[PDB]
Amino acid sequence: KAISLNKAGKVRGQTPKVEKSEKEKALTGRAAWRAKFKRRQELFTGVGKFKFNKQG
RNA sequence: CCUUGUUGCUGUGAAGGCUGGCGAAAGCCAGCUGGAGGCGGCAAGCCGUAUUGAUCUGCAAAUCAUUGGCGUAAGCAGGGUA
RNA sequence: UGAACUCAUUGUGACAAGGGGAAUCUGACUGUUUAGUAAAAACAUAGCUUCAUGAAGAGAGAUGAAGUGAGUUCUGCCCGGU
RNA sequence: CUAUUUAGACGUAGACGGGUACGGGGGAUUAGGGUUUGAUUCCGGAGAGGGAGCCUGAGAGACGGCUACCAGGUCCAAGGACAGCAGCAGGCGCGAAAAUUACCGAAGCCUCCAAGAGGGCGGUAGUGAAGAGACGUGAAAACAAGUGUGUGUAAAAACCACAUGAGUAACUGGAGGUCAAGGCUGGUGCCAGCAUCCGCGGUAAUACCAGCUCCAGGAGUGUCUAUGAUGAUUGCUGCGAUUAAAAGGUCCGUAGUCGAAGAACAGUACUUGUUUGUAAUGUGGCUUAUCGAGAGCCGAAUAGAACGAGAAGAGUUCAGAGUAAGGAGCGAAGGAGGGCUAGAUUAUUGAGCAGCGAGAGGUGAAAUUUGAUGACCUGCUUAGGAGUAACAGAGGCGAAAGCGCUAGUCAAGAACGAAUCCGAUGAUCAAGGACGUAGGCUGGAGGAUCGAAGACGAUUAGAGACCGUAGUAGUUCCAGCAGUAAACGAUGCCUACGCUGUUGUGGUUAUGAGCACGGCAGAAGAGAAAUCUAGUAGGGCUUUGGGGAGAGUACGCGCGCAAGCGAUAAAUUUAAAGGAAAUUGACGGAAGAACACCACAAGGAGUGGAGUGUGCGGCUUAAUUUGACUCAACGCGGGACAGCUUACCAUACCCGAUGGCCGUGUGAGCGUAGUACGCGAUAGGUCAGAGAGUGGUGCAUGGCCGUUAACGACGAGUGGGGUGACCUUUGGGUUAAGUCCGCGAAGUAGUGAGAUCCCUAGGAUACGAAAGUUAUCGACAGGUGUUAAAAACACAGGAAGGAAGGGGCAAGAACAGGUCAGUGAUGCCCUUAGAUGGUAUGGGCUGCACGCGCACUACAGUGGUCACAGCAGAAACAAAUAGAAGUAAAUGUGAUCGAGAGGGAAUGAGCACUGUAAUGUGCACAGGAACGAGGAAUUGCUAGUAAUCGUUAUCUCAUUAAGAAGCGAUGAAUGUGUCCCUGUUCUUUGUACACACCGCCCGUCGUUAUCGAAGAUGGAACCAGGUGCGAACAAGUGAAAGCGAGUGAGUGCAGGGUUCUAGAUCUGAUACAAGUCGUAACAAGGCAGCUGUAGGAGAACCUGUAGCUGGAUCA
Repeated sequence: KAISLNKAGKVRGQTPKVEKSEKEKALTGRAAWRAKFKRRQELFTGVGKFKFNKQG
């Protein structure tokens, strides 16, 4: 029974190209760690609930 | 059908037997002894495959040479008888 | 059965004396046949199967008639015609 | 190595052959016990393209020495010459795979005749994210990498010191679960892709493709491939074998592994001391480079060996010792244990003869078939070959397979009783040996019954099968071969420790009990449960399993006359497996209780047959619009259609939210006796996008209905049992109803029923003066009779008597039940000015060869006709001279008619009514069809019921009832039961179904792919041997010429041993979305299934014979 290869690549053609927006140089090493440690202060409490990423 | 004549040399090695080993048994393995067979190679013989040889006014109204098949046997043969 | 020495082509010295292997068709084997153009795959053979008979100087492990062809393995279906 | 003598040497504790390998010190992982690796700094071995010979030397069978062959090369003037990077750089190939044709009088060492010469050995840098350390990528005031001097070195660079500039510096994999972190926004619509595994995507994708935010590790992070761990899935420590994979059919037996008490003895294992035995690595430490890997120094150490010591266990010996260890023997007794000899009561067939005179046989029902040549049945005679009924059992015997009549005879064994004898003789078992139901095979004997194969008769779409008739090999015996079973208690053999009650068999007994071999019922433990040959446990020895498939198959080998059997692989494929047991449903062609005139039995009236009225299918037509199909479609869709209804056909006529773009008072359109007159923007073409439809899909839905069912079921706490899915427990009586009464590891409250309305029947003491109306009352099985309780009848009184009668309301769960043509209830698809939207005039829905469902008049006399009366539920009625809607009718009295004067179908010329229109209805006169009580079947109904008779101021309705829904008149007949039919509920029952029987599933045939066997004829390579021939070198002998043992490379010719590969054709397996033919298995799966063996067959499979329950029976 018939088979064909006519459709290879389709979705990569049809998805509209969007440009990457600019951003700062991010931290690295201990610098990144001081930044994370201040954000997560709630979580280091044994009560209440932190949430890393929410879209509401 | 009755009465007779005619088996020399060699190979292979069945049945039966004796020793030695192995095995709990049954019975297995060696070496020797024995000498069966419409069994092998030949002789005397009996036959007739090839050369499509010789001969074809023949040696001969069926022979000759070399080459072949069987040869311890449903083998070959004289006389008497049907 | 060994060993040594010896020879100018080497030694079953003349005579006598197997060529061998791989496959296929066919008949089991030894045996027989067209005297005088055919020796064969043809005939025979052991074994297998069928048939008829209580008659005998013979008495069913008998006496005659046919077909197939040792051994192994198989031998299906049809009694309308003759 | 050679001469003569002796036959040895080595093997199941694995010889010999083949395959594979540099060996250790050490490395990786690791709680422990282990599993894997070692070309690779140290030690020892071998080699220098492949083989072989050799001179020199203290030392080489040397290759940066020589000589010859074989395979390859280089230069030439063609005559000859040279050469070997598994040294250091470097090049080409091969591969998925690995650096500079660099500097060196310095460090560590080696070489010479040396106050010096040589060394790619060694050192120094360059190159590369194989590995391992320490740190940058900012701080809150103030941060690498640069540069210059000095150092450093053999010379350098880097490193470090001081001094100058300054302000540079993160990516890889992810975000549904395992597994840390987004239902974010846009594309795509089972596509494209993602995903180790599970799984995502069919237009609402937290999983694809991207954007944006988060997470993890970080100068690093992902992937592929080997291995160690995960893993008690290789089990010494430490798994399993009743049913999941797994105990050999039973014995004997060698090698092997394992083996009393008592008294003594000896030191080789065993354990331990002292001394040896380890550079690096590793282990326990300390000291110096800024720190940390690194470097330097210290201490102890494995296996292996030398010499002493201790004697528990192991070992050796002894007999004034004699196992709930074995063998020999004695006494009395028991048993379908085995071989042989001689007898037996019946039965089934066959023949003979006699009696009798028509059928016998076989089945669910029948046909083949046999009988007047006398069957069948009943007598008497006989001839054979099998078998041992009932007694006969959770009884006995045997190693298992197996063994059942009675006597006699011949060997051996088990158990029991007891002061017999010998003394370790024993347990288990590769190899080897003996037995083994049935079916089968080789030869003989025989042949009653039964019966594979083969042949018929039936049944079926087809039966080749199941059933019946018949019939052969076999089924029996003797002498052998064979070697398998669901050969199963699916539970190896010895030996232990272990609770109670009961019942057997054989001996013995202080009569209390024991010993051997059993059955049964609990308990406690155990186990995933079911259950227990399964409890406790490092006792000994053998067999044996490691996810499904392919496969107990291929090749080789051993046995067999054959049939075959024993033993046993790879390639390939796949996420689970009809894997195990237990829980809830659905299903069955099961079993057991119940119940009911919408079930039946015993009783009433009909339907099915005629004509007509009406609905359904079929056909016709321009159109005859359409839903619904077992109960639970068919006078049903409130479906009595002239128009309307109306969805269909013919002709004709009529009709548009908004927004953008394009035009307009010089007129964008409209009215008309329509073209010249009247009115004017209002309402104008095209793209988007809205808002009709009796158009489609009820398998996209809501609501409402119908049906299960008008049935007894049905949720909550707390409590008991089970690991849990789950059950609340023994099913005995009653009602319409788990409605109730008993009893319980259960007990307490609720829904449903019931109770709770409304109508109909009786009732003033209330109200009225009109004469009726309404009523909180009245009935409870209360009374009597029936001797547990719960109910019950039968009487009696009573207006009403066992749910007073009749309605009405009415659990949970269900169904792919009906309706989109009821709905401004509704998703999605379709049409939409030449409409699938409205309207009008007509035509159809009403056509007519024909099959069906439900009604109406009938078939007369228990009638027809004439007159006259007279009565309902209650109360409604211009007039009418033949006649043209209305206040009962059956019925009561008198006449009449007399067995087609019953009956009114098709049809004629008329006379009126309703209506917009007759085609519809009424009236008068004719006319006068079938039908003379209905085949197979089939439907309700228990009392003011059924049937009869009219009537509707009820519904449809201008006019049309032969339809429903009421209402009254006249008024019966039969049981008082049952589970047989027909159904419906509950409890036990089986399962490979859960998507739930419309389920699931087997095998041929045909088409594709992929991997493997065989096969006439064949190819490589690569090893060792056997024969030829023989280059180089050569001891010896010779003045010399020569001659030449021996060591041998290469190469002839035959063979073998290994590994690959070709091959016409045949034959397996696996995957085939769904192709063709059947339906073999799973329910009693429609003939219960399965194992062995033998025939047969399109194919699953079918048939004989023995076996098993994993069966549909613990009886």
